[PDB]
Amino acid sequence: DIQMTQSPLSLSASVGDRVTITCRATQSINNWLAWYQQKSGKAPKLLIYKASRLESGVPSRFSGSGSGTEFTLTISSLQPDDFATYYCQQYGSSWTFGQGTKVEIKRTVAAPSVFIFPPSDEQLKSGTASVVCLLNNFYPREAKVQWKVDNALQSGNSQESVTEQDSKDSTYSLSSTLTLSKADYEKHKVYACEVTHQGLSSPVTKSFNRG
Amino acid sequence: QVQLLESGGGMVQPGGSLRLSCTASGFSFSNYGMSWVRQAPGKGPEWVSGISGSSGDTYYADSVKGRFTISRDNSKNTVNLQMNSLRAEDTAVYYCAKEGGFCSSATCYYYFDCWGQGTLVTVSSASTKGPSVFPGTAALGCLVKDYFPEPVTVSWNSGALTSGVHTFPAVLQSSGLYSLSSVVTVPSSSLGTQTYICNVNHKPSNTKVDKRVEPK
Repeated sequence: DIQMTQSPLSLSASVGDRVTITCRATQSINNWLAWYQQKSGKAPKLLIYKASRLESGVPSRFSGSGSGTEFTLTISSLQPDDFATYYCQQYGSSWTFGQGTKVEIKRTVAAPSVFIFPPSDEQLKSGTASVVCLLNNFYPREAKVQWKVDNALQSGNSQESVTEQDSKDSTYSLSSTLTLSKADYEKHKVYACEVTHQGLSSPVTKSFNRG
Repeated sequence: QVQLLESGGGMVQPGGSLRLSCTASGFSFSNYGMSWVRQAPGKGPEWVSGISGSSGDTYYADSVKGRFTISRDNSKNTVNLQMNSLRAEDTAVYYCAKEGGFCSSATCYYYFDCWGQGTLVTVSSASTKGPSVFPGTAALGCLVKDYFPEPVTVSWNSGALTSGVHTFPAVLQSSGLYSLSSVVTVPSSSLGTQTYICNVNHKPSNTKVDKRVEPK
């Protein structure tokens, strides 16, 4: 019944940086704490066990410190292979995982390119209308997408999905899908998605009339 | 050479039951204790079940206590997890882990040093559905909507032109079907010059649908 809380949730860093991740337990777990590295599509790999012991084959740049309720993971000099998500795990009473710490690749700020797509004729003929707004190759990951139907901001009726940082240029890409019935789509004329982002000086509005 | 191999995952309806397996080799199965770790897509990993090497003491997670049943057959070097009354929240990727270091007692807590490849367990009222493909500078793409199950393979011009393509991860809707998109950026002056055809294949349904992207 011990809960593990990692800090920071996410941190963007550059190769060569010193990086420290904190992991806290509810109850005191002495020194029964492990750390793992996981890459997208791979099994997790043990880095450190018993709070301060390095797992065989893990690079010397990984170390760990702490006891009781407060623990740290430090990477002395971050390397390209090290961009990943890190989890701690206690085994002092049962087995519980932290929420994860994402190490994002640092790059310069990049504004998204914004596009809006009307539902296709092939889709409309079937009774459903999906309107898509694309934010292409941006940084940082934090971004706001807002849907406006006849210039009325939408909430609750959209879903979004975002890619991991591109391995060539370290940008993100993001999909947002608005789903309405064909009927409701045909009752209105002007569909607009307005995008605010840290790479954009002011919100960008992109807009069409259905015709 | 220590390795763990899972098996048994698949697709079940809510309320049904499923059974997993995990064949271990390379170490002394009798000595080390085992465990089952799962991770739901989009959340952090959680411990599910656990068993000792020889004593037979078993432990389960709070969210699955009473439903799952973990067992092992040291004579045949196998650990099995029985998953009864599966629910939507039980849909995750299930691993079998191995105790790290050693244990001086009979059953004890530990860290996981070796993992298996990972097996997939899906729980949904599976309405099997095929994928629906929809057709200065502007970007185009193809929208695949309402398909089951995963995955779908999208390629532009049979994998030739691939630069600037970004295929998005699918999302699950309250109806049970998936939806994703694959975009690509080109100068708008290449509408009639450059023809883009997305090749969406759905191996479970054996259905490929090509929708040519022509200037509208």
